[PDB]
Amino acid sequence: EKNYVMAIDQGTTSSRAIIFDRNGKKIGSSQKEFPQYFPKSGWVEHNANEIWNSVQSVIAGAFIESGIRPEAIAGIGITNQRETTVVWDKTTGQPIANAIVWQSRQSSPIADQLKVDGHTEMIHEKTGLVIDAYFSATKVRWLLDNIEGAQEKADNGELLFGTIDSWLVWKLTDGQVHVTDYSNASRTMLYNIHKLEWDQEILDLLNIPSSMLPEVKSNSEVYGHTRSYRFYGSEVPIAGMAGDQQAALFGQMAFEKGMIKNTYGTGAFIVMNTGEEPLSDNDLLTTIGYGINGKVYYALEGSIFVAGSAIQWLRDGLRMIETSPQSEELAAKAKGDNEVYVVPAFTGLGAPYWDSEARGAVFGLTRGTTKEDFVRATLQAVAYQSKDVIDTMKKDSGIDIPLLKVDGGAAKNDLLMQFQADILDIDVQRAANLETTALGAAYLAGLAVGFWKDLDELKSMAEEGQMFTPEMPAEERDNLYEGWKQAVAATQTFKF
Amino acid sequence: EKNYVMAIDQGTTSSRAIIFDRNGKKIGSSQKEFPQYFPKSGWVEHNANEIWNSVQSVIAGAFIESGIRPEAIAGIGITNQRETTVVWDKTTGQPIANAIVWQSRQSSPIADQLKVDGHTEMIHEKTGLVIDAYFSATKVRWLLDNIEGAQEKADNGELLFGTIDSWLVWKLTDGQVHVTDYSNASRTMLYNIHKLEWDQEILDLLNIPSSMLPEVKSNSEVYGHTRSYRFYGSEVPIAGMAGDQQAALFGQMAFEKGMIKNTYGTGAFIVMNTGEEPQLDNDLLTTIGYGINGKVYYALEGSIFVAGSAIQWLRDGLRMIETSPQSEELAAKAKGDNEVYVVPAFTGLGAYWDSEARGAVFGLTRGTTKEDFVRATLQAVAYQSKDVIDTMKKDSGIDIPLLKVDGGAAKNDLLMQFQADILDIDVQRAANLETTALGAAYLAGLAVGFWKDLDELKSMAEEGQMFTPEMPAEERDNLYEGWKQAVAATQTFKF
Repeated sequence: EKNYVMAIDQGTTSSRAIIFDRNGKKIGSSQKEFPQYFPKSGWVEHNANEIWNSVQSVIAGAFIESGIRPEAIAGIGITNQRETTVVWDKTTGQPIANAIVWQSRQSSPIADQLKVDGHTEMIHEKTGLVIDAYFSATKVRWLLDNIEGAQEKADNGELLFGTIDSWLVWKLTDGQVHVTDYSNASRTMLYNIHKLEWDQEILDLLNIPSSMLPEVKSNSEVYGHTRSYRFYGSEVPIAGMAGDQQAALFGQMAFEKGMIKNTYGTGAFIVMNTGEEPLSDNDLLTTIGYGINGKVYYALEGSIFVAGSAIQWLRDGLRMIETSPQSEELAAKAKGDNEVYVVPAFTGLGAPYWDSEARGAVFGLTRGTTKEDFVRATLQAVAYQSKDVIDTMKKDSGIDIPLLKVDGGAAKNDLLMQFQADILDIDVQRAANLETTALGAAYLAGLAVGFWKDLDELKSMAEEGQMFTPEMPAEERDNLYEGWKQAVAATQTFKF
Repeated sequence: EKNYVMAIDQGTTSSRAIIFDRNGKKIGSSQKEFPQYFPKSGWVEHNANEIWNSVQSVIAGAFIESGIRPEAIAGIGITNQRETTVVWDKTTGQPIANAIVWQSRQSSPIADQLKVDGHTEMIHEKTGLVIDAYFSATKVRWLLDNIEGAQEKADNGELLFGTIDSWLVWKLTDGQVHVTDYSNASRTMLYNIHKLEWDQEILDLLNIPSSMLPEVKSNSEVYGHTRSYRFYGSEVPIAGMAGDQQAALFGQMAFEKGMIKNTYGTGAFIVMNTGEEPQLDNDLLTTIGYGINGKVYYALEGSIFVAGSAIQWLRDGLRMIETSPQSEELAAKAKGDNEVYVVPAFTGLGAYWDSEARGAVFGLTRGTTKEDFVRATLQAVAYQSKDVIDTMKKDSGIDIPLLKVDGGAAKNDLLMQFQADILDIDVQRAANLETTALGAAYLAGLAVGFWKDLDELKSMAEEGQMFTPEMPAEERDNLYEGWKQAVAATQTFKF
């Protein structure tokens, strides 16, 4: 019986596969990390074949734990780290080089040039984005510039481009399907989010042949079926696709204008559904939330590049914590006056600053500052910048933001979420299942294959977790935020 | 199309799946540990479902890593930790409780009673075994005694018994096939190794319903085929099966009477092929090596319960070592007089057959270091192996000038050298330590015709490092006399 759906969440540092039952309950899950490469400072790459390997692994892992047959999977939902770029040769099936991660700044020179040539307005008008190496466009250009013979192959139609979602579907169908959904495509800076198609003007500006591009479809429909061997003897429908942050938005039931969520992970991303209309997106990003039921819902996004990866830095860089989970224990033991500020903008400041020159900085240190204080400050950075983002959204959209739905692994930290609610002075509702990104992808796929009937049925399945209500006084929260603003301003001041 | 054979080695500590080509070359593999449970002193249990999942994980891992697909597998060879007992509901397929591992002493009181009721001789004559909690028999009894309502369900034909090989074939065929090979069955202490039939007397003595038993087959024949959904999309023949120790014997090409090997793993097992007519009774085990070509080949075995698992204990129990391999480093650095002895009888003593004994340490002084402690722990397997070899020579009268070895723990050159030194005989390491899986693969390959006959297997034989004695006689004797005294002192502490 086809009573289950599988969601594959291809993350920045690990891949996950989760099998849900018709009640939206996790029956089985698997997670597997894959290699991270940093050839040069500011550069971040993944081997797309290794990513695929980690996905094969978690798919098997999920099946094993769940105990259900592959034939019982009604559909597959695919969600992934966005922007990350893979360019592969369709005559060999092999990537022409490592994929370039959304975190990478290796293509910044190309982005800078685009700005110098005055294309900022053009890009925004068409893509809703700011020119930055964060998006796919310049990563594709970088690959075509630096991989010998690649431009010629691209010009002759032998090369294909794909964000991770497209790469996975390509692998699952052995190239018989080269597709991407509106949400993932909108993150490429090559897609016109208004006319809903790859933007030829942008393509020509970056000399990117349209033959490299996948078809762009909605976020909920049968894109194709897996090759039998790819899914253990079953040709399962691949029916849901969405960028991870948009998947989380969907999973949070943020279906109406104003509904907003934040996912705390490697990075943190605040996304608000703005309805079928893209008004003001100053200092933020206008992007596509998802397309379903013949309609397209836009969103406003504030991107915080370094959040959880700041903890990885404490573990691998400073070797201050041994294990990432420890940060939770350490931060909770902090006795300092919470006057230490860490602005872990290792790769530049994200929204609403979008200052690519800023680097990581720390402030308020004293002889009495402990490891616990330091760890706490590092963890709180995401909470502060999230406020920067949310306040910017209030100003841009004019709509009040009384409630913030949150998810993501780092949202497990009660101390952090309470702090988030305290400084924002608004309610912070945590999802019962932190892997809401996967849930959203599952919902998308389920909807497409008739596993679930409509959005309303998804709402009925809604299961909320702990609600965090403001507990901090205005004087205190304001003083705390004032210090953060001072720290960020000082960070931007240092431009050596 | 079918140019590969896969061997699944469901061990005591981890599961492994290896894919071999026609030249017996390893093309893909995967290993996965699974939870070990020690509820009480001497008790050792596994969750049969967790074992199954670990097997599925390694099967997938081997395919994912090698890129080879299920449809290319000509046959599957199954090998496993022996004696370990699973009892499950034939309808739900759910175990009635945790599987009882071979090491477990939880059914010792039951074994003791059998000996009290004077059944030792009969058991030796029919099964070739000594009455001990080591074997499946008392574990099934323990389960039917302690699991509420189990006996009634068994009597009603609703429960099935199976050693791990049987459990895995059951899962792989989704309940269509309930079978076991001669070697695994011989380890249950419920099987007559001479008449080649379940022994009704022993069954009735332990009130075990015959309806629980799998049918017994040779070690090389198609037992059935995997269900597509149980083998990642393909129906593949399950055609090779043997207890892990017998598979290793087979993998070592130890097909002739006298050929002997020792596999160093969670435990250590010295197995000597004794041919078709060796009834031998003695305190060593008379067991079935393997049945093939219409013939049954027997073996003589000395079983050491704790070998590698003693190192595992240093890592997980005392947290004295970071990693298992780190044991060779520390041991090599020991400076003590080597007068410290560790008798790893954590689950009683094997071939002694003393289930009252527990782990002990002797010769400790203020200067005893971690290094000394680790060295003593490692040497224990070498010493216990000598206890067994000596017993075999004295009981069989056969000469043992060469001991073939395999198993993960055999990779330690210093340990193997010590082994050869203490025994004062040559120790030949297999080219591939996972000779157990190779043996299972060979049996499966022979069954389906992947390989035409036993002699073709020999053409793939590849030996590893040969270790020759170097240690004097005075040193060897002194070291060993100390061990014998340590074991004797250990046996005076009765749990």
